[PDB]
Amino acid sequence: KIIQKPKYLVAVTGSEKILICEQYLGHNAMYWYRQSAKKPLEFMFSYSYQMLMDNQTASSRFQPQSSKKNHLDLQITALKPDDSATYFCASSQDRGDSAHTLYFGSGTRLTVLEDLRNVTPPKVSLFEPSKAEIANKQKATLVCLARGFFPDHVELSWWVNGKEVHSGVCTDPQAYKESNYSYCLSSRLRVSATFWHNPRNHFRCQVQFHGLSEEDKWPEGSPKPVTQNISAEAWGRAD
Amino acid sequence: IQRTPKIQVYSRHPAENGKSNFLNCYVSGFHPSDIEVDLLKNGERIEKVEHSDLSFSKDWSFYLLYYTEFTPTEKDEYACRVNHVTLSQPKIVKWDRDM
Amino acid sequence: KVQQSPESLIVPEGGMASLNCTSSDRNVDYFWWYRQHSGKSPKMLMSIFSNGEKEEGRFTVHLNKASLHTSLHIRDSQPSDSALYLCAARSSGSWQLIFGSGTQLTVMPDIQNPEPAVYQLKDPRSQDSTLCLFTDFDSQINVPKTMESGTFITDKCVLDMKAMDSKSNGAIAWS
Amino acid sequence: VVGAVGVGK
Amino acid sequence: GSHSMRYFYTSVSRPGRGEPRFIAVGYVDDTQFVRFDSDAASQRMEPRAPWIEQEGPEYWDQETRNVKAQSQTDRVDLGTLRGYYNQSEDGSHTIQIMYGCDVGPDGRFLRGYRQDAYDGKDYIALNEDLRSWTAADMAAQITKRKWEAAHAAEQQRAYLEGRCVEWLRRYLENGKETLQRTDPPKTHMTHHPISDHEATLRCWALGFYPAEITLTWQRDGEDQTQDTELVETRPAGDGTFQKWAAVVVPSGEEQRYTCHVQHEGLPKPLTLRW
Repeated sequence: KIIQKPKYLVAVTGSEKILICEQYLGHNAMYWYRQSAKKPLEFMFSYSYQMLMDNQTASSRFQPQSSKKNHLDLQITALKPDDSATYFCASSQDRGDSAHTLYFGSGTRLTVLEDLRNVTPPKVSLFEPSKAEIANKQKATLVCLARGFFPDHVELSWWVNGKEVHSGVCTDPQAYKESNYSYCLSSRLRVSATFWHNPRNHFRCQVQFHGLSEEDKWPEGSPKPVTQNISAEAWGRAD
Repeated sequence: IQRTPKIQVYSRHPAENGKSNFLNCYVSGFHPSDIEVDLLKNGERIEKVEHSDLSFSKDWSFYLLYYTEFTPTEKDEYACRVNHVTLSQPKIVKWDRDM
Repeated sequence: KVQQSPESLIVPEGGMASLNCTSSDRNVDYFWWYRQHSGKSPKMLMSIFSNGEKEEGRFTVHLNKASLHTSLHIRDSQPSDSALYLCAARSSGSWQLIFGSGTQLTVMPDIQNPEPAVYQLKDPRSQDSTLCLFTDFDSQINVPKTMESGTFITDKCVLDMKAMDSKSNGAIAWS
Repeated sequence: VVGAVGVGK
Repeated sequence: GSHSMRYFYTSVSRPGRGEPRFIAVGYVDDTQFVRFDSDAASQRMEPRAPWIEQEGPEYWDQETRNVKAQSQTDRVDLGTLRGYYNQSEDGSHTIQIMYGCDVGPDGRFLRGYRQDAYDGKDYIALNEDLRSWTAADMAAQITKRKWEAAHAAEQQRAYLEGRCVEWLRRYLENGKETLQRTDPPKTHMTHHPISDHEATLRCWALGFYPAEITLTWQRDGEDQTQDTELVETRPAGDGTFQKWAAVVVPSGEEQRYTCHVQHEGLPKPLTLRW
């Protein structure tokens, strides 16, 4: 539908970033909206036929790029932590004052940090099912904890015998702050008592972390927190 | 699909020799909109001739008003010359003040 | 500009959900109702451009131009309806939808046979690490929250295996 | 003020 | 009495010569008050009446953006309609749009309208109920289906009954000195002998406003429509209008004919005799 890149983006206070948005639907109007805890959908820009129609951002640091057709990239200079939000690109077939339906892109989640030294990948722990649950309810609930990561740019998935599964899975919709510069996230997966007692089946919790890009600077005293996958796994047992 | 312009050339006020006036050429009922109109003094084209903004009537035919300041005299002849795609030759219509 | 009511609504499965939205702009003559699931994009649910009711399935949108008011009625509320519902308007002449603060709707599933239990789970790859699992409790149960520092308690998370009445409420705590 | 609705033909 | 605000759009494609030519003009009754020309150097909506210059810079910035976007809407529509009719890329084509609202003497909405043309003939038009469209041909039926799915009628009706009526009232208030006037025509009569047995009598009407007027001839009190020449009403160039009506009468019978002038500004219909 509408393509937005990247999915996650981290930046330091005062840097510049470009959010890319393009649609190949022949739509003549494109818009930018911002989603925060405060306002779930604050309007930013409205463009018709690549011309600027309205702008409700009180800051001149937000500068869209519409010279190319089907594109409405968004450049943000002098970034501030108050700019942290999910930026939604939208388009519509007809011009802005006459459109009957707006289609929204998948969004870019932007976090602006005071200092990049606090960016840390998660630690992943896999807790094995309680023997009392297997005995009483004949079901086995594995639980996956992701802790000590920052910022909140994580995607958790469950893998059984090399395949990602969705059935019997519930993951927290939002991460919770452990401290000022660390988040935590939980999820659980429930299988059979028979499926857990099979030593052939093995279960892996995978946390994909979105961190620093290959262009950000980092001191040589520690591994730079790049985008990476952290996992924890266990095998079924007849116990 | 194409319509010939109707042409009237006249003054804004009743013409009096020596008193300043406005010479008008009103073209209407024509389609398409491309049209050239000149105001002629003694056969020579007058410069700095203004014209109205293009509008159209109920039947979608266009109309325009070309005008310029002029002072009538006993000897000077005036006219307007209209060219349009429906015209093989430009149509010159002389100003008849005693009409 | 666009006001929505209420800010959050908890409805039992199969129950009625009434969402309200008003505007103060006299040049607003129509509204849009958008729905956004957590972590997804907002998608258009209903639009209405004239006075009266407009019904599509279990959803009915109402428009009252005199009182500048629109309401979204949801009958037979399903757990999948749990989302952020957003009301939008666009006064004649303006060039964009302006959205409200939204109504967070939560539809709790009907758990037929609740069997509350608390289990303890251990991480074998590292000691000094244990958590607690509160599972299979009733939908109306108030899961306690944490004010202590160093302890965390999650919100109710509903999973569904491939079985009958397989719905199961869960919560996790650790320190 | 102008106000022709601009849905593409 | 009643009053109208109307806008007239003209878009002419210029194949091989760049963007189409777009011209927009705004009228209150018979008085033009704004204009936009896509080929002008200003690239702005411009004032054409003294009373509209009172509007602040927000007004002109808004109308300029809005009318520039309309020029792009018509540019795309030209391409779409060029495909609907299987026409070539070489020919030049025209799209025309007229719309506006009327208010009664009480200042309230009376009627709205919007009409679109292609190459000088009807294309699509909003019906008088402001809720449905009339399409002139199969191509316009395609446009009609898009406009119904997009609720264009409801969006057009909300403008016609709202902002159109509202701003028309402000305009009438700002230009109250010149828009609410009725200049009666100044009438006279000319006589030109054409041959030895006939002559032309011409009945003149000058400086009247609004433009509507009726010049009729009678012979011995009986209305005569034969041998009657009647030109179209023309603008004097200062807001007033002109018109004449002529008859070819036999010589010596000039006093058997009377000219009758009817205008809104006349307390009683004028009668003229040579």
